[PDB]
Amino acid sequence: DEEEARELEERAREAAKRAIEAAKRTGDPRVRELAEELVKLAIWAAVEVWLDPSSSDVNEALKLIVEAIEAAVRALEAAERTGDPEVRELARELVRLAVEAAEEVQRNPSSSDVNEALKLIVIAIEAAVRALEAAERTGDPEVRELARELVRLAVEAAEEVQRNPSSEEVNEALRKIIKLILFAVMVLELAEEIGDPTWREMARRAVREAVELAEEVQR
Amino acid sequence: DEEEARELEERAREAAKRAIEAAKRTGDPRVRELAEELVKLAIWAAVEVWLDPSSSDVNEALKLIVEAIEAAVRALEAAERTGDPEVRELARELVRLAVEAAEEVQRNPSSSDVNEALKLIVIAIEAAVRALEAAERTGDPEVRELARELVRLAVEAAEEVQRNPSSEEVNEALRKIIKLILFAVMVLELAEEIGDPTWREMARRAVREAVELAEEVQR
Amino acid sequence: DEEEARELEERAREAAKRAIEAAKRTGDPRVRELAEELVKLAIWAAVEVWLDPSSSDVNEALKLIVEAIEAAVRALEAAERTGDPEVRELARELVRLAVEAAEEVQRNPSSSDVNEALKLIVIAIEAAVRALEAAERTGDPEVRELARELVRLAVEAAEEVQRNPSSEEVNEALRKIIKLILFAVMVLELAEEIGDPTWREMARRAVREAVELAEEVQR
Amino acid sequence: DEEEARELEERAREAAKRAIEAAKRTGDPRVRELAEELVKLAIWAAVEVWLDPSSSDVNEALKLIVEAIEAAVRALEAAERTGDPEVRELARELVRLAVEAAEEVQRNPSSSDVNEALKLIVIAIEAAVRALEAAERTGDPEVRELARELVRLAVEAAEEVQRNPSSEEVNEALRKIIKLILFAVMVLELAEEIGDPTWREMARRAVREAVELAEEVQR
Amino acid sequence: DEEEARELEERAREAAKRAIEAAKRTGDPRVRELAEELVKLAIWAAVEVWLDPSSSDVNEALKLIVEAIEAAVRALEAAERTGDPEVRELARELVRLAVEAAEEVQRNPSSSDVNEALKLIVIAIEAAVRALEAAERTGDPEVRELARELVRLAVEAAEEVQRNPSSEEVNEALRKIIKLILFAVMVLELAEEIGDPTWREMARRAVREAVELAEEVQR
Amino acid sequence: DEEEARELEERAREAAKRAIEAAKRTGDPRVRELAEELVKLAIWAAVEVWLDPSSSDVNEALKLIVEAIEAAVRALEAAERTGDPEVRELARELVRLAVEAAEEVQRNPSSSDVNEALKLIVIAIEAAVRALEAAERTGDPEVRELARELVRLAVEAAEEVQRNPSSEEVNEALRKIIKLILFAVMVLELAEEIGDPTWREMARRAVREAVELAEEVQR
Repeated sequence: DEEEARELEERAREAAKRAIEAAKRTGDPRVRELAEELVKLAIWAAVEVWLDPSSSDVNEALKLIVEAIEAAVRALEAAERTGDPEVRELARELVRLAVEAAEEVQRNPSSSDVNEALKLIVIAIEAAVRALEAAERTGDPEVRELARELVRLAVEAAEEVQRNPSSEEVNEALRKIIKLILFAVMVLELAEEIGDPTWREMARRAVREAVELAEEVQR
Repeated sequence: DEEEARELEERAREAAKRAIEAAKRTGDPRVRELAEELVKLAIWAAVEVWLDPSSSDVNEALKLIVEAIEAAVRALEAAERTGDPEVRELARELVRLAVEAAEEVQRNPSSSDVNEALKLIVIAIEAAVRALEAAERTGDPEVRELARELVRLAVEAAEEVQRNPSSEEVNEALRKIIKLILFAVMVLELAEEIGDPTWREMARRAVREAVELAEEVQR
Repeated sequence: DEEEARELEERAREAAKRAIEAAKRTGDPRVRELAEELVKLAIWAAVEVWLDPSSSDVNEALKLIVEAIEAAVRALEAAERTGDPEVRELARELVRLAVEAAEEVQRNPSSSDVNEALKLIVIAIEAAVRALEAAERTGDPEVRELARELVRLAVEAAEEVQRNPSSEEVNEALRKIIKLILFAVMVLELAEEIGDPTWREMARRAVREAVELAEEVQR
Repeated sequence: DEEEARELEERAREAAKRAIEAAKRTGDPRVRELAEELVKLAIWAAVEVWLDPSSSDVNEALKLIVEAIEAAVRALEAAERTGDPEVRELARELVRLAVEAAEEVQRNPSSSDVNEALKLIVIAIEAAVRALEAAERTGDPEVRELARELVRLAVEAAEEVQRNPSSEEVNEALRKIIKLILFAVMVLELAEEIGDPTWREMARRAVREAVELAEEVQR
Repeated sequence: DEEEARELEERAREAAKRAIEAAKRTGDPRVRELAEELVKLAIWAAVEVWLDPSSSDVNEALKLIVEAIEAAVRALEAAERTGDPEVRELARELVRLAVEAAEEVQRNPSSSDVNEALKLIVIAIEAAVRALEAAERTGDPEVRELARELVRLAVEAAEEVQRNPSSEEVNEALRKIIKLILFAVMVLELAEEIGDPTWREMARRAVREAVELAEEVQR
Repeated sequence: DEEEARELEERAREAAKRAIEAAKRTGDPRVRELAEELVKLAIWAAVEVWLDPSSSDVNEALKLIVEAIEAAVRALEAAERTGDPEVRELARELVRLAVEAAEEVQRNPSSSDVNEALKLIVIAIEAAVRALEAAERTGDPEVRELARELVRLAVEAAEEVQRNPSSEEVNEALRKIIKLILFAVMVLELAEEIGDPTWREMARRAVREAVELAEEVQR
């Protein structure tokens, strides 16, 4: 499968290049260390993919990893694009969660629960970046505070799923949280597409239910 | 199956957008609440489809659901397009039946009888909307009263199938009812295509048999 | 198999439309009742095909049925096209046999013998219509009386196969009859293609053998 | 397999048409009776193919039969094209052997030995017609007498294989005879392609061996 | 597999035609007898292929045989093209070995060892013809004497493999001989492509090792 | 699989031709002997591939071998292209390791460990040539000394894997070494693509860790 191999490889290279560009752009020591901790596992992906072609477990690990990296760099980029301190530190810790999970993957390529944990975290990151993009496109204060709210939700849920791979019940609660966050961001996108704030209020109801849930999920 | 995944997803998005457009158009609190109760399960479809790609039961549930939604929005739309109070409230309760069944689906993705119940209700809704379109195209009073008649039949049959998923005998009677309704609407379409009222009288005979049946099916 | 589904559906619709056109054209109460008894099972085919897609027994029943209908409408059409009373009543009872068999099918979708009986009757009808078309193209008196003769044979054979699905021996005799009729109509077509009456005399010998056989097949 | 069905059917029709054309052309009562005995089984092929589509044994019988017919009509045609009495009666009895074998096939569609017997006879007929065509193209007296010789061989071998389907030893001897005849006609074609009579003498040696063999094969 | 059948058949015909052309060209009684002994088995290939299509053992025998024939005619052709007596008689006995092996094949179509023996001999013949072509293209005396040398090797190895199909040890020694000959001719072709005699000396070393081996392989 | 066969064959021929060109270009007795020891196994690959087509183990051995050869000739070429004595002797012994492993392969086509050893050595060679190309493109002194460093690493690792095919622990340590070398060369390429020396310092850290590891791997 040299075609898929080279495809994944170029994806990894593109991820790393975009990460390094963003890091140079920000001129921030923290973002710098983050981008380095990211490009490292990107290049390690490339190496592992190379040495042993046509091996399915390894290939599966590699594709999911490079996907996570694309997500995280999108997140870092849009974060600095917004420029708001609160959301900036939020997304920074978010991408940190991403790279920590990916590191746990690179240490263990056949532990199912950590694979699924990275999956969930990738989804949460895509959710947060969708929300931030929507907020930027509308440029609406209430939309912005709601985006901060659900990004808080996303980072807290990802933190919790990162802490313990175990605990069925906590796992299901976190899965439901992620579902609610995705729901909120989708309905926000739709409300933006029609330009109606009433469904934005519906979304506010949805995320209010979500955060009330997450509160008890903390314990 | 990312191709089918994205296809279903865009279908769900298009359904929700058309629903919201119709709701804004009508400016009716009732239709508003209906469209909201609809777009909710549409977006929930999108989320569930996303989180777990390539899982067949979930995919099967999602496609059938978005089909039901397309049907219901067509129904709501053509209903307000006609403007007649009787048929308007009729189609409104019809789409309510649709969304209640779909909700029961979203609560349970592997109960066969409720899957088949939604199937039947979708069919009945397609039947009713076909009848209303035919009536609109001909613009004939007798055609209109017959359309009201078989729409009454459709809503009553759907109500009954919604009430109990069980009871083989009631199930078969309702299935036969739906078959007769489809038969009537097809033969009406044909009579419209040739412009002959004699086969409209044949259709009247058919639906008369159908409603006489449904009467005893009530008990 | 939505492609084959829609194909069969449009075939059924086209059959019904052509039937209704022919019935309007003839202005004959008998042909009218026949066309109605036909369009009914055509539309019932459409309904049954719809409700349960991708179910093989039902699909098999539907395709064979719509084929029978195409055959019968061709037969009714060419019959009134010829205008001769004898052959007209003949073909009328022929299409009646067709629709009676099709009705027996719609009542029972998994009885093999009646499936095969409809098959044979469809074949006989195609044979008769081929013979009538050939006679019309040549416009030859002897050809016309021979066509009447073998159409008599066809209607009698179809009547007998309709009477009893059972009785191996009568079944084989009727099958041989149908084979001989097809043979006669083919060799007549060929003789027409070359314009030689000598092979028409050979065909006369063939059908003479056929009718002598059918005589004892009556008992 | 409607495509292959219609293909075989048109092949049968074309065979019969060419046969009838040739028969009309010759104006010979004998050739007339032959062409009739041929077109009969051609049309019977068409019928049997029709009634029971997608049945492999029947299909296999039909294709082989129509192939035999194409061969025999080619043989009858080229025979009358040459005009020499000896070879004319020879090829006439040849095609008679062909149609007798084909009749035995139409009576029994699953007797292997008669299938193989028709196969061998078809091959022998193709051989004889190849030889006659080659002789016609060269227009050489010695070539013509050699063609008469190996056609005698072919008709005698076909007669013998027609007599008894059994007798392994006689079967193998006849198979070897057919092989030698094919060999002779091929090497004659080649010698014709280069225009060298020396290899014609080699072919004469080959057929001399062949006929010496056939002599003892008679007993 | 009528496509592959006709392909093999035309290949056989082309082989025979080229052989006969070469034989006519040389005007040599010996080459004449050789070409005849060749065209015979070519045409016999065609016959056997014909009578029993889609039979794998026979097909396998036929393709390998026609390949051997193509090789041998190439060899005879290039031999007379060179015009040197020594190599001429050499290649003549070479093609004689080829046709003797092919005859043994036509007598026995399922003896594995003789199949492999023909395989090896075909390879050796391709080797010799490659060497002769290379020598002709360079037109170098030392290249010519080396070509004579390795052609001697090839004919001796082929003679030995023809003598006994058995004897694992002699078989492996002959296989190694053929490998060394192929190696020498390839490295000679390469040296010719770059125009460097140093690798020609390397090739001389290779073939010297080869012939020293073959010496003891004689006993 | 004649297509893949001819593909591999032409690959082998192209490898040998490029090798001989490079050897002629350098005019160095050592490089000359190396290129000869290389072209020998290239041509032996071609022979073995030829004699036994469609045999998977042999085919697998052949493709991997010709890949190794392409790598080694690239290495020899770029080495003489750089012109630095240290790296020149380094790459020379490198390609010597390559050809020794390939020879061990040609002696044994089904020993797994030596297959994997050649695999690793091929990877290391591709790594070294990537590093040398990168250094040439940047033309940076520090880059050049780092390239010399990791090439030392590569040659030492390849030497060790060549020594013993056994010893799981030494095998895993060498595999990790190769991974680190690939990592370093990739991150160097990236740093070159962006023109930033900071990630070059990161690469220096990586290779420093690598060489500290290799030190203890020596014992």
